[PDB]
Amino acid sequence: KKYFMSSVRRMPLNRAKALCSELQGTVATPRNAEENRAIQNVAKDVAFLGITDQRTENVFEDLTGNRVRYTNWNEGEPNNVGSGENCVVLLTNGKWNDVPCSDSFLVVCEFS
Amino acid sequence: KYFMSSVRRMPLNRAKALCSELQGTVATPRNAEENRAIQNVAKDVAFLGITDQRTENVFEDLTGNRVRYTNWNEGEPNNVGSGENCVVLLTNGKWNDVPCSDSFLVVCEFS
Ligand SMILES: CC(=O)N[C@@H]1[C@@H](O)[C@H](O)[C@@H](CO)O[C@@H]1O
Ligand SMILES: CC(=O)N[C@@H]1[C@@H](O)[C@H](O)[C@@H](CO)O[C@@H]1O
Ligand SMILES: [Ca+2]
Ligand SMILES: [Ca+2]
Ligand SMILES: [Ca+2]
Ligand SMILES: [Ca+2]
Ligand SMILES: [Cl-]
Repeated sequence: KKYFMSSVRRMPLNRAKALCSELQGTVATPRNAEENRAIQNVAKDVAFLGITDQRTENVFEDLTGNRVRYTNWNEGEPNNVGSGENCVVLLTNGKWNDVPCSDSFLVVCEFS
Repeated sequence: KYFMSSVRRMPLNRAKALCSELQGTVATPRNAEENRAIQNVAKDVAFLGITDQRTENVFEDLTGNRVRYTNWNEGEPNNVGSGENCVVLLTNGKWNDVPCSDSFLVVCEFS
């Protein structure tokens, strides 16, 4: 099964990736509602998920370049505000928001 | 308990920070079964969450709890050099006390 653990500090996506990879895990990517809720259970605040549309705008992929199927976007999202929001966070209500990859948030790592 | 190993080596202070970052602690085997599980996740010598820093030759976990199960390599713990207050699990599963300032892999433990 997948196990999810939340970080204590906030950091941008690249650091988030490095943290999870240090323990041979990856940034959490919910594949269904059950997993999305499991990630919610561990994230005490807005947290990064391992999904981006960095390759092609509005085409969301997990960190291994695999296009995602399940999505749980907050109403009005993804909106790619300003100079661009190509990373994704899980809001405190479980819904998703696209945000700048350079912004800092807690990170939830996934292991199995 | 879930056990995860780091890929890079680092001293105990940094090992503790890493496990603590994800709300876990440096792995402390409480029996032979956990010892084997940790050995298997670690691909090389790795730190355990046990030290005798507070009191020499009194080994306890990172929360002050004295350890009951031990699996010391023959001749250990020996506190050689200028002192060895940290502990590593060798590639054969036995333990060796080493300087806390030295760098090894780290196996983190989560509940
Ligand atoms: C940096 C950041 O979190 N910006 C968010 C944006 O992503 C979101 O789409 C918008 C509408 O809810 O609110 C904020 O502007
Ligand atoms: C720094 C280090 O790993 N020293 C070890 C010491 O801990 C161990 O007791 C001894 C056993 O032969 O070998 C080495 O000297
Ligand atoms: Ca985008
Ligand atoms: Ca947005
Ligand atoms: Ca000692
Ligand atoms: Ca020794
Ligand atoms: Cl020491």
